[PDB]
Amino acid sequence: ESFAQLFEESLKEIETRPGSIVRGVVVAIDKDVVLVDAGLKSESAIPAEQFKNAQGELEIQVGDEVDVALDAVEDGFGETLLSREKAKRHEAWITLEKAYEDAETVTGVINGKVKGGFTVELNGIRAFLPGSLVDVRPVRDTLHLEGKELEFKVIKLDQKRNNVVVSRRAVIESEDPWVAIAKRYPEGTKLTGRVTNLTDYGCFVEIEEGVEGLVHVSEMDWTNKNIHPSKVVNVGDVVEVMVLDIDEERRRISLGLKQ
Amino acid sequence: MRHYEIVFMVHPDQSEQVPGMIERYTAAITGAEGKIHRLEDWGRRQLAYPINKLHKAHYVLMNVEAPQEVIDELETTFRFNDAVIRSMVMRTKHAVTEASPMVK
Amino acid sequence: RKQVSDGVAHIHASFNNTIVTITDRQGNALGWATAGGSGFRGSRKSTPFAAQVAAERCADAVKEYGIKNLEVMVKGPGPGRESTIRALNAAGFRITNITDVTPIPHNGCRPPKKRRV
Amino acid sequence: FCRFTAEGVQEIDYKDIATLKNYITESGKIVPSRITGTRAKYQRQLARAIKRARYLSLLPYTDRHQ
Amino acid sequence: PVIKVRENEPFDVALRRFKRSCEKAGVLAEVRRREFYEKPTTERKRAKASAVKRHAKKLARENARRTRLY
Amino acid sequence: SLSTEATAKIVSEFGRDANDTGSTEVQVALLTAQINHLQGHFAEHKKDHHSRRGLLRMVSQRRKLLDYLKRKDVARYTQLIERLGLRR
RNA sequence: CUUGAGUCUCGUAGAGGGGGGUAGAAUUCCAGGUGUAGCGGUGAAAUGCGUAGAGAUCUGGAGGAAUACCGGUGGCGAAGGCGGCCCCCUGGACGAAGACUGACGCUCAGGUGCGAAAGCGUGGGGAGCAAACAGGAUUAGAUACCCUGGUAGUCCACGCCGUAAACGAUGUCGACUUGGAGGUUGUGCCCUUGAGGCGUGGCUUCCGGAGCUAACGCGUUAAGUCGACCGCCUGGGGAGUAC
Repeated sequence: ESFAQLFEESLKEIETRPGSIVRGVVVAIDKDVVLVDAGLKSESAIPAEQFKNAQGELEIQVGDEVDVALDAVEDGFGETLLSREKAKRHEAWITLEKAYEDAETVTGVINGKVKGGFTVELNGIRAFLPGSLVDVRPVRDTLHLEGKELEFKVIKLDQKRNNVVVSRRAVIESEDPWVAIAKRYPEGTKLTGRVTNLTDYGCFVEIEEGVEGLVHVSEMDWTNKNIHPSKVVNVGDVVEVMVLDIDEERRRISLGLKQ
Repeated sequence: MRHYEIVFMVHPDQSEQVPGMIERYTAAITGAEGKIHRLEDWGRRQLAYPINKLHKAHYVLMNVEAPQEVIDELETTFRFNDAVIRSMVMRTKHAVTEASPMVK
Repeated sequence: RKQVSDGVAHIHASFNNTIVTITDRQGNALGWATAGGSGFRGSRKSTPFAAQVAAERCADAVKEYGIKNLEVMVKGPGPGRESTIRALNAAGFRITNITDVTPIPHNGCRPPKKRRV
Repeated sequence: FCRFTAEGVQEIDYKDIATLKNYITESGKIVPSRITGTRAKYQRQLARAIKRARYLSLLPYTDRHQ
Repeated sequence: PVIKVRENEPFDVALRRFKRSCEKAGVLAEVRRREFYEKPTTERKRAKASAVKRHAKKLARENARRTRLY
Repeated sequence: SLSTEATAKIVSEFGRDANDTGSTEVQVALLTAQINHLQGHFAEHKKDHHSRRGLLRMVSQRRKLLDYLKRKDVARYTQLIERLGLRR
């Protein structure tokens, strides 16, 4: 009756758009496709690679619940964007938690700087930070035992584009993209960027707060022309890339991957 | 009457003459009960390209609510005056009293 | 002749023939060479190789001036564009600036009519 | 992803040279609305501003000219 | 496309950079375009035709894609 | 176009209520004034054809209005044409 | 009487029109410097320009014409058409609310006006381009295509001409009939918590349903379902010609 109308606004009230409410129960597993049902119009074709943790093998059997993401509806048939990004929000929440007590503590282990800041990895994910953040002083973890255990003390974060440089060792110590496009500029600043869509000439890795990068086909590997970028890297994956070129005018930052 | 916005560029050797010129311009405006809402000596400035062989010039901004006859007169004066290299009298909807972004 | 350390190389690259002209920084030409002059005619002189050899010839010609530094100004569309500069480099000048100086009108004169072939 | 919609500007200013400089080429040319992602209404205004600037020698018409 | 060779920069790299700059400019293309007079009508026709082609590529092909090849 | 103040003045004079504005007579007056204004312009600018089209249209409209007035109420029309000095 | 039609208020976007200024790039020519044998052109050549110093290159000057980028199945205009920037004069469109007028409307034979390009007249101008013309090729020939030159003309003023595949090959005005993806330009609300969310108007591009259609296709911008008015067709040629 209005039973159904009320039930509709009820079901509106008991779901939201992003990957927030851990609701999809894994109702069939087959390599290489997981699939859930979070109270959406259809079931997700999940990769297996959004769900294996830190050494390669699966972690969740039938009935298990992770939220995914949304705001994109129907490409022909199907429903979602991946739950792994979901996870990013959780990471953001832990990073935010720092603010409360002015100190987020986990483990951060940063061996080296792709682009001037040691890389820190938290749980499954690994992030890149600006060069200062790795060390509190001028200590430098190059003399430290390799891939050492500390935590991360945050030095610097870019707040829009996601780059976070964190503080290893020293426990005792405690319009918008395009005007100032000189931060990752200078010749070869390495970046960690998720690829988006590979347009048979390109790969379109673009992460640093509303920009566009290409890594088109010529570098990508150490073979030139026979490569076909879909075979050689991925879809949706955070990779090794650096700038090699910026035009701040005809917004074409032309990144590379052969480095 | 009509809110104009004027920017004229003086030859850099006549930079010491500029204030007098400005005063004169103001006076004329005042004469016909015309208001002058902002007035900004930008000073000596490097040109993006060398107009009439010279590389710097002295820019003056000036916003005026005046009758069009006086504007015309001003334009005429500018054209004949050899100190002022370029001018650009340019209509505007409102008074726009707040300062320019290059002054700030 | 007065020796000069730094100068310009003007590379006039047409569809039919490349012309390389080495000059001082002020404008006064020191030497020049062409693909047509280098012993290439018609099909041959409208090629990168021809351009390169012209460039080489030009370089040879301005040996007595003792030019070390060189800025290149590349004009027009042609094969003799990249090749010529490479040749120049090989010949052994420190290439300082590489400028493009193609005359692009801002819609000015009417071009000649389109060929019917 | 237009800047002027977000800022919410009433009119683009030719005097605001820095802003203009983001939308102009290394060669001096005005950058397309595909690349910048500027809104159409604003784009025209921006272009006009640039033109004005060029007249006032605030921006250059081109890189080569002198 | 004005360029200056950086300190301890290779020649080849510089050349490449220059080429890239040129490409960006679209100077060669421009030159090609202005070689001969294009009648206004012709210009119009090309533009519209090109647009049409683009549209065809975008939508029809997308529709095709939905269905598998084998 | 006709300046706001002028328009207002016109309305006040011819319009009975002064808030009315849409009275036939008032409308006619407005048209007439505009036409008069444009005469000066068109003496100067004889090749301004596009602009003249608008003027022509306005004239036509005025004529129509006059015609309408005539059938409805003759005396009023007569008065109007005395005021404005319209030959017909 | 107020639903059609119009008037008033405030805004909005616009290559809409007319007039007058100005800017920068590029071509051409002139004067001079540097410099030395080629340049130019093509499928390949030659005519042509060059040692009387060309081409290249730099400096200065003259003058005309057009406005790169922006720039878009973008915008404006009744159509023709309209594109750097600035000012003056000026026409239309749309939206927001109200207020007013009170059928004042629609269509239109004759009539009147506007009407690309070429063309004509008189007077200016003349850089580039280029009918005609000349030479060089090509060819069996080449009164063409290609090359080198090149005059009317293109440009401005004021007149005339009154036609174009002047095309959406689709008269104008009004009403009604499933949808989707855009673009552009308003405007109301909403925590603009952000580039957004939900509407509501105008103009516009593409796809497609019913229906229609000889089919192709059209499809809320109809070529569907209807009404009002006008224009026009009656086998091909002869002929849009003769008188």
